[PDB]
Amino acid sequence: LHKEPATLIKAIDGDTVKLMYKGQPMTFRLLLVDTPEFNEKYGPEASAFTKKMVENAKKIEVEFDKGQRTDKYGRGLAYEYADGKMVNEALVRQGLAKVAYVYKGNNTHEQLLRKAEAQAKKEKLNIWSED
Repeated sequence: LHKEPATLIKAIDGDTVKLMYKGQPMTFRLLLVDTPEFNEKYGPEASAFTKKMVENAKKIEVEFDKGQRTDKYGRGLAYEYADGKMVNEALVRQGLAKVAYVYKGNNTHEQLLRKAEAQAKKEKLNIWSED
């Protein structure tokens, strides 16, 4: 896999963001993560997390996996990096998202995400606070 340049157009919510990619404005859906919707418990937190992380990042990068690059809605499917830090992993580590089911072979960072998740769960962070 390889990281590619992208530019923030607009933060959306926990697992989606509007970015410019190769000159085209696109909606990207974060691979392997499921964040609560905005008007759902932990949704405002998840949205504020990604917003802050991406809005203050000098360099935004997109890394497509080995599987399907776009879903049925035309959204780009990738691992998003803000100044070298993976947004997907950062969310799961904070207990603001759970690892999602693999979508069409995009599973390269599945173990890494599961490890970020396990630690969040062990620390009873946010979504895991009722375990």
